[PDB]
Amino acid sequence: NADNYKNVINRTGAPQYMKDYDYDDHQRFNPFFDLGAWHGHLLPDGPNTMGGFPGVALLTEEYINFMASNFDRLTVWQDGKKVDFTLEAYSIPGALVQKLTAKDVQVEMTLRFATPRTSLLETKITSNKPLDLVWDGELLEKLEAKEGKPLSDKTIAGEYPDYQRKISATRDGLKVTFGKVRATWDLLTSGESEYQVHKSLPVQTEINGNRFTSKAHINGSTTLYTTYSHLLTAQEVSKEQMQIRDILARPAFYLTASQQRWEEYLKKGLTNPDATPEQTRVAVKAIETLNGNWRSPGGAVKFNTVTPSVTGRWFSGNQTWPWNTWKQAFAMAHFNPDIAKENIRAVFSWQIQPGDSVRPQDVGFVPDLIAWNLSPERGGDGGNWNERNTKPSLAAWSVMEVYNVTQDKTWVAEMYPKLVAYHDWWLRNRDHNGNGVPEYGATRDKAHNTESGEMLFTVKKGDKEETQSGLNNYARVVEKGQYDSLEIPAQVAASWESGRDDAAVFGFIDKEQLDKYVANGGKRSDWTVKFAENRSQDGTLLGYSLLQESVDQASYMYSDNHYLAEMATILGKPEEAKRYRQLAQQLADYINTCMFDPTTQFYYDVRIEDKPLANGCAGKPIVERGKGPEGWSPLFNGAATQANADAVVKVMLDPKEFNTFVPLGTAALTNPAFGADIYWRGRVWVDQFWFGLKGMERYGYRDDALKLADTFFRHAKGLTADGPIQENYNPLTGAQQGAPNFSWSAAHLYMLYNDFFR
Ligand SMILES: OC[C@H]1O[C@@H](O[C@H]2[C@H](O)[C@@H](O)[C@@H](O)O[C@@H]2CO)[C@H](O)[C@@H](O)[C@H]1O
Ligand SMILES: [Ca+2]
Ligand SMILES: [Mg+2]
Ligand SMILES: [Mg+2]
Repeated sequence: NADNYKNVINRTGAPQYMKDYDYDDHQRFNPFFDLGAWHGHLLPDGPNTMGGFPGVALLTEEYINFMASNFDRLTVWQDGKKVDFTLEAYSIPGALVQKLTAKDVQVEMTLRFATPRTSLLETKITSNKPLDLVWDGELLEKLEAKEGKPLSDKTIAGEYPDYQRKISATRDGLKVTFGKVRATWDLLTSGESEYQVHKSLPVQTEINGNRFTSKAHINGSTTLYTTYSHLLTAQEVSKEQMQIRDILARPAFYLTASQQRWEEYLKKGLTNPDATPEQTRVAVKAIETLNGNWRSPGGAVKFNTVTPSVTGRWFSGNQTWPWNTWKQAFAMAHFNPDIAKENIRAVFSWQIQPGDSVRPQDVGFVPDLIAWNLSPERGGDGGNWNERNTKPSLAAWSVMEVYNVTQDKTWVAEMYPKLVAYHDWWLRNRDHNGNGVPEYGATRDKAHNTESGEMLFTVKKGDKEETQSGLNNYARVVEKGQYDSLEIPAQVAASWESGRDDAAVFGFIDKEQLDKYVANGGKRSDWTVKFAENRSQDGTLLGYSLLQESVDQASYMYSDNHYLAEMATILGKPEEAKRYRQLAQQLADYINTCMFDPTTQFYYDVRIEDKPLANGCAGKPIVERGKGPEGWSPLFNGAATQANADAVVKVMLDPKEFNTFVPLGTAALTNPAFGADIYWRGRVWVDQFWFGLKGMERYGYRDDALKLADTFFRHAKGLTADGPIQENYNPLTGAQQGAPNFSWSAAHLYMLYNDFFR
């Protein structure tokens, strides 16, 4: 029953700016989106907005932008007297509801989504008398504010002179048309996009600049239906008309469709009724959040996908990342498997294929960021599309969870080959020393190297920034140490490839931190990163590797290999199954032999040193750069021996290391590069926390995992309030940072509800 969970997130708001941002540039209100639609709605905040759902949020290809404060807001007149209504408004999973109550007239408005482009409003009017209905709307004028305060006096029309918004009428409603705007970071339209309003009765619409007023007379009680459609191309506009007509012909079919779909999400999803009411509401919040970030096919992305946040400054539209998808799809397999499947298809739909025009050397590669608009390199004008790096190998894990739920063999058959191609890419383009253990690295890209193939880097000394190129040059510079710091685009890309941007283990340490490290008796050379080019015997530059093998990716590949073997077995490929099991076993051996340090009782990346060690390992574990969440990856993924897991868990539970106010953060308190304000050098993310708890359970420490989950529930700020889900937490204070409505936080909070709030 969706009605048991009213207002889990605050969805009220009356936007006054196209960009009505919070402190960190995210839209500061939380509109309701469903069915992968490309528009969203808010609840009225009071008398000024009652009668409508203010703040039509448009997803303009890659960004969320508000269109209007009031739009299609109802006012009711009875014999020339304006009805003064009492307002009650709330959200439930799958709907917005607004009730307007007066003596002689009552209105109940229920807003649900009907198609991937269309929301449906039921306006149920009860009256003992005929009434005159007036709907009004006005497009926004002002561009941008922060925390409700204008950032400039720019106007929408001033900033985007080609936008040239215009309202037009039809017999059953109205529409807004939009000119072509290609503002790479702000506002992207085709020139054919429209926002259409159609109703189940004729209305008389007048237009005055960027305002409208529509009228209708009714003889008494009636239920009216209204469709709202954001359509992004001429082809979408044409296709949606038949759906709109069907919706207005049989609105009950669509309302029931949405009611039933949401009853199923909650029935399948809420499988821990012994959780506390507050814990259950957190799960419901997570479900609402995940489904709201789902987007239907659009532009270059021909599948339903899920983005990190529909309200996010840089996460909105249909911008899609691989390891976000793997995590989200894993969680959503347990309540919305149809879309989990789609999301996985969306990512792999842009896997690099043989003969690729841009990077034929990268067959099997999965781009880091795909979106509506292709990059200039692929013939589009998209500024977000990114092929500098991929993300870690969690794909097979998510594919197999969708199979576990659906038991659909056709699914395994379609994904298996894409998973294999991805695996093969790692081993061709990210294994410099040919030992079957991957490195993180960087593709051949304008960001990383010259046209002729020389790696870029910048030397900084005082106020000087000296851009340079060439690996030979880089090696000479670092041996010599004549600089204050270095900026290396390939290093940044390697950290992005791990998903842990600017993490300590990849050589990221601030000047003060490094100075303290050296003062304490460490060497500056302990933090220098080395690189190698990966080149085929025929001269083709494949990319760059960090001369470092990372324990998380080794562990993820280990489990990925075992899932591949499970898929091969299901598909009657016994030899391929054997090969993946054997590859998995070798990775476990390497992880335990090379990446485990018995002295500090933890796992670490290893260097690829000039010569291998006596035990065959590429180099020693990088104990100097401190402990991080990669250290429990061998537990999560099942690579660790029991003895090694025993050791790791002791460190996890040590308040000196990871057992902080909010525990299991992204660097131990003992890590020389730790900061409680640094995203991937101390802050706690829900994915890495849950990976830790699952790792603990896998090796016999479930009871300890339950205690850490309880500590998280008590100390993570905002968890039981009605605010949107964010990205991470301060490990010392529990304070939140990051984009609101963040998908993988929602994913892993949901799985924490499922697995560890018990
Ligand atoms: O561009 C690919 C990288 O994007 C990063 O995500 C955000 C980033 O957090 C934000 O600060 C801003 O720069 O936009 C980016 C998306 O374009 C990822 O964290 C990084 O790993 C890469 O995927
Ligand atoms: Ca290697
Ligand atoms: Mg019970
Ligand atoms: Mg670009």
